[PDB]
Amino acid sequence: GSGPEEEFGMSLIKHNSCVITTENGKFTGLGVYDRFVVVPTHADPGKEIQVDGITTKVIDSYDLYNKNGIKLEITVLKLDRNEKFRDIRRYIPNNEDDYPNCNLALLANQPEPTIINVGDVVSYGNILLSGNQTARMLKYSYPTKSGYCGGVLYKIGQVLGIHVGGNGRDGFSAMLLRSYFT
Ligand SMILES: Oc1cc(-c2ccccc2)nc2ccccc12
Repeated sequence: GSGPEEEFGMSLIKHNSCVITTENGKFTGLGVYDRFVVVPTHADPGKEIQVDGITTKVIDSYDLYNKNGIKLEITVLKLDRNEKFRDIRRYIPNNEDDYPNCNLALLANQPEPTIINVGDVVSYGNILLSGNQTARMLKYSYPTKSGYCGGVLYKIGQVLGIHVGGNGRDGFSAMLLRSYFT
């Protein structure tokens, strides 16, 4: 920027993100409201986790699912925090959409907080090996790494997804909708 779309991302990292450590590694977490943090399901959190290096007891844990009952691959954790997150629910869209020129906000496994321009983002159907109960993720062409896991997909005034997967060429985010949190 620097740059309203970087300032936005940087402030989001600063005030709402954390590094969640589990037996599976380090993931970026996003505090949404109250003491709820969203983290990739693959982090596979125990009864206790580490938040920015500090052992925290997870009270409740909720796997998120779409309209057709397919797991999003993000889970919501109720933490033992101080403390309360500034409610960012208003930046989360209500419905699916495609989004031109998005960024990715990364904290975990990075030297310092990082903003990556991932380019244009399109919804893409999950590929199913059984049935036709569809699910979408937000896809982008960018060689993402497994260390980006948990990263926040955003644009100014919009918190759009959580980075959860990739194949070397494309990255994929779990599509965030406000109704998952209200
Ligand atoms: O963005 C990602 C990319 C890859 C990945 C997979 C195969 C080759 C190169 C990179 N693997 C990932 C694993 C977990 C979370 C995110 C990931």
